[PDB]
Parts: sequence; C-alpha cells; structure tokens
Amino acid sequence: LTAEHFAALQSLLKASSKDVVRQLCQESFSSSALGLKKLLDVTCSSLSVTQEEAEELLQALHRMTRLVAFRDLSSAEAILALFPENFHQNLKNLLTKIMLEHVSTWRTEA
Amino acid sequence: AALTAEHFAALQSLLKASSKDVVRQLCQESFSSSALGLKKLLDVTCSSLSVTQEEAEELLQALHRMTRLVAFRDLSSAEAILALFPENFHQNLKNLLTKIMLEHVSTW
Amino acid sequence: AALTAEHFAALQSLLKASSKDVVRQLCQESFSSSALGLKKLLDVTCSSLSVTQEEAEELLQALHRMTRLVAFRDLSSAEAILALFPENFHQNLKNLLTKIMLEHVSTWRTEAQAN
Repeated sequence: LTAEHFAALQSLLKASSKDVVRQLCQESFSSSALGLKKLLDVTCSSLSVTQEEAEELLQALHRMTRLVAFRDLSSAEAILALFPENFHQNLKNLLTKIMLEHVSTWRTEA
Repeated sequence: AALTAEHFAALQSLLKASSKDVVRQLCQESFSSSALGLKKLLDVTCSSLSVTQEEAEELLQALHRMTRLVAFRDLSSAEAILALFPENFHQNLKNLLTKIMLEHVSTW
Repeated sequence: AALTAEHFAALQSLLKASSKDVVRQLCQESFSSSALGLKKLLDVTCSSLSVTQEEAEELLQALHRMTRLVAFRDLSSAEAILALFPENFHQNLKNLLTKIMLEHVSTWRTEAQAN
C-alpha cells in the first residue's frame, strides 16, 4: 500500500511542531519492527495471498529457519528428516537447499 | 521512563504461570525483544496526533518505508528526494520531510 | 520445539511463488525478523498463562519496560527494585520478580551497552 500510504503521511499535519516530527522520523527508522508490514505486502503481492494467511507462512519460515540455526544443521538428510512424508517433494528439497546455504551465515546473526 | 498503573496490573498475570521458570523466561525474552519497544512509540503517535491506534500504525508503517527508501537509494539530492512525493501532496509538509531526511541520510 | 502440522501446511503456500528467488528471499527476511520473534513469544505466553493476545501483549510490554528500566537506572540491589512495586502488589510475585531481575541486571546492562 503506497497509495494509501501518503494518505497516512498527511496525518503529520496534526503535529504540534517541527520538533515532534523530527523525533518521530528518527524513531520510525531504528524501530525495525515496522518492517513487517513491508514484508507482509511483498508476500501478499508475490504469492497472491491474504494478509492473515501471509502471517501464518512467515511465522512458519521464521520458526524453521531459527530451528535449523539453533541445532546447527549441516546434514542435508537431517533437514529432510523433519519434513513430513506427505510434503511437496520439490518444495521440500528447495527449502532444504536454501537451509544449507544460509545455516552458516544465519547462526552468526546471534 | 516510568511505570504506569496499567503496567503493574499486567504484571500480576504472571501468577497464572505453571512454574517459576516460565516467569523467568518471560522476563529474559521481554528484555531482549526489540519489537516490544514500539508499543510506547505507537502510544505517543496516537496521543500527540489525536488519531486511531490503527491510524497510528499506518503512519508509522508508511514513515518507516519512506525513511528506509532514503538510505536504500542514498539520495544525496535535496530535490530528487522531493520527487518521491506526488503533486497533490502538502507543499510545506513535503518540504519539511525532505529537509530532515536529507540531514539524516548519512547516519542511515 | 518442533514444527506443527499447521506450520507445514503454511509452508506449502511457497508453491504459489513466481520464482525460486522470492522463496529464498522470504526465508532470509523471515529469519532476521524481530517482529516474528515476538509473535512467537506471544503464542507461548498465551499458551502458558491461558490468556488472550491482548492480555499477553500488555504483560510483555510491562516486563519490557521494567527490565529495561532496571538496566538503565542500574538498580543493583533488592531494596531498590522492591521500591518500584506498590504496596498493594502481590508479595510473593513482588519477591520473585525482584529476584529474577537482580540476577540479570548486570547481564542486561552489558547487553544494552552494546546495542
């Protein structure tokens, strides 16, 4: 949403001074917790999925990526092991591949 | 900062916990949670601007996207940054925001 | 904690992708997300205490402001931390919390002095 985004920036005209918006822009950047909305919109636009349904996937990816990093998994057949037997094979292998390529760099981010 | 009465009322929920270890975990996780330090920013925005809590989010989500695009493209120009704003946008507001982001594109 | 059935069902939406690049891009940004780590924290809080999302959110915001306040003001004594709680506050919880934060105050200060 970039059209109704500028319709939100206009609310800055309800401010009291140029000092409050000066401290409001500084707090809008460093607070990276607001980056989730950009992640949701880019997920809904790339997968043609609902906002509520995009939240379920992102939590799943977060949960699994954190998991393979926590246990420090370098084994391919170990990654494949936690996938259920009735899981889409090509997607299972695609994920497994991505897990292996980033399991090193991800663990450093802790 | 300080602790409000609502905060102490919220803390008492820990008496519902099954063990003292859960209480210990929740404390550690709450301190380390960077995302939690935004409920105050959400409240400040919603109070000093007299908007909805939802409307407060929409502004912060939009402001974050804007201040991110300033560093993502490293716009050093004071005019090309105002090009992002549409023609039907408040003149004095699009002149103020581009005057701050241009001064905060370095440490970004 | 392992993945649930609902979790694997959610993963299958990745098949709706237009390229393998957006899938790996999704994996990277889902991992390095503080917001996603918080919603996981909310879920177990709601689970353990048998509370709602709102009630759990309040507690975590409460615990966040208090634990940070302890580290910021450097309250390295039980008497100083006990001074924060009102008189009508539950005594046993008052003692448990002031014990927990008297242990981590030193490790919390250092953690904040970094970032």
